[PDB]
Amino acid sequence: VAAFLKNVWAKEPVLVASFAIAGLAVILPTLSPYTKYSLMINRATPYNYPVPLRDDGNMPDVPSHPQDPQGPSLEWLKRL
Amino acid sequence: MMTYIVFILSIIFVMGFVGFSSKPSPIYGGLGLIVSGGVGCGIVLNFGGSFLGLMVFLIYLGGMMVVFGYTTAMATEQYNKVVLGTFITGLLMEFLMVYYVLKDKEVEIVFKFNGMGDWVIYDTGDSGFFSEEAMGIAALYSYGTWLVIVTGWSLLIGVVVIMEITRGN
Amino acid sequence: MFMINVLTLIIPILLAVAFLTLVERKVLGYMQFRKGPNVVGPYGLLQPIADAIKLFIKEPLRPATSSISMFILAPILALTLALTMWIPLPMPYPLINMNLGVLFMLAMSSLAVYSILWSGWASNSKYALIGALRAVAQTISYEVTLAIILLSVLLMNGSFTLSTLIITQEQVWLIFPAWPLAMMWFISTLAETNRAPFDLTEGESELVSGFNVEYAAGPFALFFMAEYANIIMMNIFTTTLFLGAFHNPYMPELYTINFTIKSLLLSITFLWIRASYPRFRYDQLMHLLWKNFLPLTLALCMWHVSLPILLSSIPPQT
Amino acid sequence: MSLVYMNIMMAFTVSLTGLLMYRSHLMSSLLCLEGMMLSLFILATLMILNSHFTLASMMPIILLVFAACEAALGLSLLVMVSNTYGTDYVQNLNLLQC
Amino acid sequence: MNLMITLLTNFTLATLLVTIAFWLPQLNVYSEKTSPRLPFSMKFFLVAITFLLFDLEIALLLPLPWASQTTNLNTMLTMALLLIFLLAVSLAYEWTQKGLEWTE
Amino acid sequence: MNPIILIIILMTVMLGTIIVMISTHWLLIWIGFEMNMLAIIPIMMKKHNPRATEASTKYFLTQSTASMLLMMAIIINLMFSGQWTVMKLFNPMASMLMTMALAMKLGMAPFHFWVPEVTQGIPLSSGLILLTWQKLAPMSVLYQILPSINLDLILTLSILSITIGGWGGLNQTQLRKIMAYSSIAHMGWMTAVLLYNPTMTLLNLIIYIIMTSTMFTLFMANSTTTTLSLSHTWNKAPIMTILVLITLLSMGGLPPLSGFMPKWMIIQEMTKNDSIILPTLMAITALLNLYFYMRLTYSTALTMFPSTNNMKMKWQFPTTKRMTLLPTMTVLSTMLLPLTPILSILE
Amino acid sequence: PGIVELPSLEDLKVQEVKVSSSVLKAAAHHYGAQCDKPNKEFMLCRWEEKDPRRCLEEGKLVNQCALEFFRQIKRHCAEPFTEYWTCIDYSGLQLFRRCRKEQAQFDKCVLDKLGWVRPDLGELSKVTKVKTDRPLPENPYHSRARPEPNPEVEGDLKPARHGSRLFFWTM
Amino acid sequence: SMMRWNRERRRLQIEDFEARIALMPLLQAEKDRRVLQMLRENLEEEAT
Ligand SMILES: CCCCCCCCCCCCCCCCCC(=O)OC[C@H](COP(=O)([O-])OC[C@H](O)COP(=O)([O-])OC[C@H](COC(=O)CCCCCCCCCCCCCCCCC)OC(=O)CCCCCCCCCCCCCCCCC)OC(=O)CCCCCCCCCCCCCCCCC
Ligand SMILES: CCCCCCCCCCCCCCCCCC(=O)OC[C@H](COP(=O)([O-])OCC[N+](C)(C)C)OC(=O)CCCCCCCCCCCCCCCCC
Ligand SMILES: CCCCCCCCCCCCCCCCCC(=O)OC[C@H](COP(=O)(O)OCCN)OC(=O)CCCCCCCCCCCCCCCCC
Ligand SMILES: CCCCCCCCCCCCCCCCCC(=O)OC[C@H](COP(=O)(O)OCCN)OC(=O)CCCCCCCCCCCCCCCCC
Ligand SMILES: CCCCCCCCCCCCCCCCCC(=O)OC[C@H](COP(=O)(O)OCCN)OC(=O)CCCCCCCCCCCCCCCCC
Ligand SMILES: CCCCCCCCCCCCCCCCCC(=O)OC[C@H](COP(=O)(O)OCCN)OC(=O)CCCCCCCCCCCCCCCCC
Repeated sequence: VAAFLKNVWAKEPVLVASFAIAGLAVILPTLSPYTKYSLMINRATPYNYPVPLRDDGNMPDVPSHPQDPQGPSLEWLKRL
Repeated sequence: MMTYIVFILSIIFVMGFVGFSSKPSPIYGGLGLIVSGGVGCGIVLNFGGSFLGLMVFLIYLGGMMVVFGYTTAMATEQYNKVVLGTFITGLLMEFLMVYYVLKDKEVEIVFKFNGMGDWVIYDTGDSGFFSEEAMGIAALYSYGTWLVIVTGWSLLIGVVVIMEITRGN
Repeated sequence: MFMINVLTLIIPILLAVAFLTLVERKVLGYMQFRKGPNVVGPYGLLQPIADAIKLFIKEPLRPATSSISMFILAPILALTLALTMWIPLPMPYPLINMNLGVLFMLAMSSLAVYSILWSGWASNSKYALIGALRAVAQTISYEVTLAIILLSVLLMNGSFTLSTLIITQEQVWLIFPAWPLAMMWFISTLAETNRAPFDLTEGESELVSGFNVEYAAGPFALFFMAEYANIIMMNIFTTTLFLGAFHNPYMPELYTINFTIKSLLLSITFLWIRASYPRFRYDQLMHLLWKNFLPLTLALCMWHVSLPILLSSIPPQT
Repeated sequence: MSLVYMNIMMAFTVSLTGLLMYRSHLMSSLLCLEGMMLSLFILATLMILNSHFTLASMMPIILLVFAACEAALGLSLLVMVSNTYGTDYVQNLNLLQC
Repeated sequence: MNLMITLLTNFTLATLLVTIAFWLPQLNVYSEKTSPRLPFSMKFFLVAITFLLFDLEIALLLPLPWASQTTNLNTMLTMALLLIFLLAVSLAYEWTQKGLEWTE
Repeated sequence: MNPIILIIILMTVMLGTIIVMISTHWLLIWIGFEMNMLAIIPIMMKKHNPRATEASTKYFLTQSTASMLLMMAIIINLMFSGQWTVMKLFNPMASMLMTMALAMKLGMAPFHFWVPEVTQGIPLSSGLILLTWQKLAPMSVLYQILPSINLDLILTLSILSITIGGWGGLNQTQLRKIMAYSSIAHMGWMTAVLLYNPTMTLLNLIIYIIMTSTMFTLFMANSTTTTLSLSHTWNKAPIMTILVLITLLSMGGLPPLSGFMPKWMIIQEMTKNDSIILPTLMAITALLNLYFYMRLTYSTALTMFPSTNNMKMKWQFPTTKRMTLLPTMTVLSTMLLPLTPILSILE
Repeated sequence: PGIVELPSLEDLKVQEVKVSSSVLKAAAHHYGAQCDKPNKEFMLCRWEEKDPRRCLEEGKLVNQCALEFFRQIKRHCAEPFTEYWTCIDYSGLQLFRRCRKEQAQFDKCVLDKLGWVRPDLGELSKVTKVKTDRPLPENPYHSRARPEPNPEVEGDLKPARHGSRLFFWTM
Repeated sequence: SMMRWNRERRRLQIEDFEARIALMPLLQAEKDRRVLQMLRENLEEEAT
């Protein structure tokens, strides 16, 4: 496999760079630790309006004000 | 007049279709379909289909009608009554329809049609920081998975099919 | 007030196209160890004027045309597309600020092959039509890599907006993350405008450019100035696309000076490529597209899709 | 209904009756077929933009792609017919009467 | 609107240049001069059809800079790499079955 | 053709048919018809002679026109219903255009004018695919849109198809044109019972596909494309004359054979809905189909036409053709009438 | 059909916030920090009633609390705010990132003279809960009574009485 | 460099979108009174 690789790198290096770049593009996002943060940043970008909830009496995780402690936070995004 | 801009572009669209569909030659028919594709693109652009109108220019006129003119140039020779007669026939039918639906604000050929400018039927709200048309097209990759699979398979098969039937063996 | 802005776009385009002929003949002169024009004006500065006045009073050549209408419409379409490619160019402000300026320029450049095709139809020679079909196949071949390189670069931009591409390159030139895209872009735009070493119509490897052939052709100055408008425009577009300059929003002239100097250097790089290499054979630049550029362009397209996802560097839409 | 839909449907029927009445050239037939596709594209696009039906914004693109691949198939058929008979005339395609 | 004004101005300047370049050299009265199918190639048509089909594949690829903004990123990345891979597979079948030959 | 490419292209034909059969969205129906035509075009051009290029061009023009009328019917449906579910159509104009488009795809009269030309222009295997497999997807769409199908339109198409497919085959000596006019008459029989009971439509389609597959497989195994070439079969393989005899007697609708089953069930379900004149005229018109079937049996099995001398060399060689499922299809096309209440599995 | 019921022009009279969009965008983070409760009462009423005619009093309370917000800016920090929205107002895209020192001066003066804290990155997009006194809309779509469904199938599945009953087939 | 700067551009986009969100109740109130104003005007002129 080492003779074939050097032979195709001597004869057709454009195709070797092509298959190498394509293979890295395939197998690399499953190995990267920052692929999680792409999903996290896209789901944290507020396109719509945060339509509020009627306070029934039992919603301890939902804040009453945006500056309240409870709720989803983006400190991981400010820091990274 | 200016509130009727999509209507006037649609009249130019029908006039161009009567132009090439009366079939003078595939060269001039190609030219008429190019001018028709441009004005129908303008019709799409005046509703807010900016990406879809640029898809008309880039894909329809940009690739496909270029391939039609290319293949015409390989199959016709460079150097009537029926074409001009059918042209003025379609032009008179179209202008009589225009005259009816303008003087009456109503016509019925197959369906009932309003005669006012088509500005009336629009929405009165915004879409925020996106285009709804752009986001719906962008969802081809997250929602249109099966659609992408069958479209890519049909295009790969189409490449295979064209290489089969033009091979001659 | 807006028509003033349209005219101060489009008339300096024609003046820059006029003096690009002087810059070409001079820079190709000094690279060929000679001088360019220096007799007609002081340092040759009256050569474009004299040459344009000469071309506008010269007789329509000998022959007649197969189709009068396309013989008229091909220079009209060529000049109209060559002038409309400039209106979304952010320098630092585009004339027509549109959300889809990139896709507009890609579509209007895809429309430019109809001038070549209709001038091939309008000539009477069946050999000039073959040369036009070779040129059309060349240009539509390199439009593929134009589209895919442009898409791969815009994956770091976030949108099709050309003015956003100044904001994208505020920390670094975009040639640093995408130099293989940049060099295949530059050579593909070179092959777009029928520019040497890809000029097969104006050179040999051509069945009809062969001395005492037929083929009534259009007035040469119009297609020529459309072509040089396209050359300056594609170099300004490469400058915006890969070498985007510093923009102070209170001093737009700094960006205008900077992109102008870079666009002049890149157009002189076109001049310096055409005076350095022999021509491709036709199947050799078909080889260069279909077997060399397009595999790397698809591989780097996969790379630039998957790379902002794996690096958490997806650009914003707005 | 709206006034522009009349013109786009009438454009479809004009390119239909052009496609249903051949003169000589198969290329003009294919031009009428793709004019039918163009009118269908515009009509679907005006409906989908008018309705603000977001997901069907990808529908006219799929229409355009499939029917342009169909057009490529038809041009290859015309090319094989032209390499058989020298022209693209539909009166040369009459071997199957017997 | 300003786009339509600009398109009309570019079309008008182009038509004015074409009309001048045809009618201005007709001012000088010249000596009236009195003396005195194309071959098909399959490869020319095939490079145009290969262009058309890869251009449709590009038309599928053009909404990618908007498609990266989605919340379904794993599906999006899969289908993006799948469209570019099918374009590459179309190119490989065009390669290996002698389709890119003598216009390589 | 490369056998790999042949298998992939036949899988793409089948894939387009399956996409029409399973999908709930009109765009995917249209996509399935596009994929089906795009993949079946090389099967018609398998031998690369001008009759196959002419047949593929005529097939392309008809199926392309029908696909565009189908998309216009879909677009009028999106106007007048705002949605895309493959179910009834919410406008009689969309219903008329879609019934016309499917009538063009099936080659029912008066859109029948491509079927004998295209079937004559192509080989027997591709003609088999065209006359059996390509009938599946438009009958599935007609099966799904039947709450909106106009009755007078579909019965006009049906009786006109039966009559023109009866009179068309009486003048023919080419086997592929006989099978094509047989196709037109049987598609009339299928669509006549559609709005009354579509289970009997599926029964007619299944029995028709079995019998037509039997006849095309016998014509492939004997390598006979004309009547007079089929006439030499008694001196070459006499069992084949027996099989084409019983299969042509089946397709004519004679009891006790299984080709009587569909038309008897169609008459059975049309008299329930107080239609007497129409199944009687359909049954009397099918006697023309039986007439040219009996013409072929006279030329093949019941008499011995003169052969030539070179048949003696072909006596010394067996058939090395893969006569795939030919005994199974011959048994199912003839001896299935005692199993007539098996039709409930299609309910 | 029926007559649409509209409020009078007296019921649409309110003291508007007649400022420009750069004045609002410059003040938007402190406006979202301070004018939270009438705004979220209004947006809850607006997504629940699905009718702008049932939301006019909450719209007037929004339009009143916004005026109290800008009056409270105008009494203490009119000049840093004016410099800051002028700098926001120069930009054609109205960038926050071109204006960080004027934002710093405005936030400094606002935190000192009014005690207001600018929201962090992530807070004004939180989903909050609203305590209301108005009732929940029981039929906001004004849907009429749904049709009664077809009966379900029930019972054990017996064999067919004398089989298929197809003309003579005794099974 | 593009990693650091596109992450900064995403944080700036979130700041812009939060400014929009904080302004949406006021704009929705003005839009509701706007459309009810115009419909009441059309209703009165339809009555006359
Ligand atoms: C402890 C555990 C084990 C206990 C075991 C207990 C049993 C021990 C014996 C085991 C063997 C049992 C065999 C079957 C039972 C008998 C069935 C029967 O006769 O039904 C009478 C059936 C009705 O008469 P039935 O008096 O109401 O019922 C008496 C029993 O209670 C009939 O009972 P059913 O009421 O339940 O009958 C049900 C129903 C009763 O039927 C009905 O409801 C009426 C509908 C019948 C079909 C009508 C079709 C009309 C159009 C087609 C015309 C075909 C023409 C004849 C054939 C032409 C040449 C192929 O039958 C059917 O639906 C089946 C369809 C007919 C097939 C009959 C069985 C054949 C098996 C052997 C086949 C060999 C080839 C024979 C020829 C092929 C055609 C039959 O009559 C006919 O179907 C007429 C034809 C005669 C049937 C075949 C006779 C069976 C033995 C044949 C041996 C000789 C073969 C010669 C060489 C090959 C031919 C060249
Ligand atoms: C924007 C400003 C300008 C940008 C730069 C451009 C300025 C310089 C211009 C110079 C003059 C060029 C004139 C035209 C020349 C045309 C001919 C030519 O060059 O043909 C191209 C040649 C063609 O090949 P060839 O013809 O020379 O070689 C023979 C080819 N075969 C074997 C097929 C017969 O090369 C290419 O196609 C290269 C294209 C760009 C390569 C990008 C490389 C990326 C590398 C990534 C890493 C690789 C390592 C391995 C993987 C590692 C993974 C971690
Ligand atoms: C897995 C990730 C996804 C992979 C798919 C995506 C690919 C993206 C790139 C697109 C390429 C499109 C075109 C591909 C055509 C391949 C066939 C080919 O070119 O074969 C011919 C070639 C010899 O060239 P020839 O025909 O002679 O050319 C004329 C000049 N001599 O033959 C050769 O040169 C040999 C070609 C095969 C061997 C190449 C090996 C490259 C290895 C690189 C490192 C590993 C990368 C990971 C992928 C696995 C590779 C085995
Ligand atoms: C955005 C910037 C664009 C810039 C575009 C222009 C670039 C070049 C600038 C000009 C450079 C210098 C030009 C000098 C030309 C020659 C002048 C001259 O004196 O020519 C001599 C000639 C005959 O003179 P004669 O009387 O015979 O003298 C005998 C003396 N005993 O006398 C004559 O022929 C008569 C006088 C002719 C003068 C011509 C001058 C140049 C005109 C060019 C046209 C454009 C002008 C600028 C427009 C844009 C800016 C406002
Ligand atoms: C042989 C014949 C003669 C040949 C020479 C002349 C014709 C060829 C050259 C002209 C080509 C014209 C192309 C014009 C449309 C380009 C697409 C477009 O409009 O993009 C700009 C922009 C999209 O950006 P976006 O920001 O999303 O939209 C604005 C909303 N904020 O969208 C907008 O700004 C929308 C503006 C309103 C809609 C403009 C419609 C223009 C008029 C109709 C088409 C005219 C051309 C017809 C003929 C074409 C060629 C045959
Ligand atoms: C509601 C309905 C849902 C769907 C239900 C199922 C519908 C089934 C429809 C069947 C349609 C079959 C069409 C024909 C097969 C397609 C593939 C093909 O062409 O195979 C033939 C093959 C090709 O070989 P080739 O070499 O190219 O041919 C020239 C001769 N040397 O080889 C040959 O030419 C060799 C000769 C023999 C070929 C015999 C093939 C018979 C296949 C059909 C069997 C019967 C159908 C299944 C049972 C009934 C189902 C309803």
